[PDB]
Amino acid sequence: VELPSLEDLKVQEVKVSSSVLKAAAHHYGAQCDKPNKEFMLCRWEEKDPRRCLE
Amino acid sequence: KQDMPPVGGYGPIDYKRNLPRRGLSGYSMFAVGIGALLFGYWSMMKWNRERRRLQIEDFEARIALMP
Repeated sequence: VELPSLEDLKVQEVKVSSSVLKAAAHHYGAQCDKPNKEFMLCRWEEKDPRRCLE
Repeated sequence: KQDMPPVGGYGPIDYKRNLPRRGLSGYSMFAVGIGALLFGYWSMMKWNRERRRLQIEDFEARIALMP
């Protein structure tokens, strides 16, 4: 197998806790809806999460 | 001439036998029982049904995250 580099990692990581992530959490998902629902098709409809990194 | 029995002052006490106090019987009971029990299940379906609504909200916060 072949893997992507150490680059295309180390992105700006959301460093929050569990409750403050679950704090808003409800207003969150129901109003972005372009990158995330399409990301599910990038994971369900085609597998191998090594292709799907954008 | 100093002997016992009095000229008067007596009872007597009874030989009888009685304490039949009723008692709320005979279709009065089996009516307070069912009337209490149906108040219980009526106090259900307002809590167990309502907790199932908050249950779905608890799963809701899970699903709006995890992409």
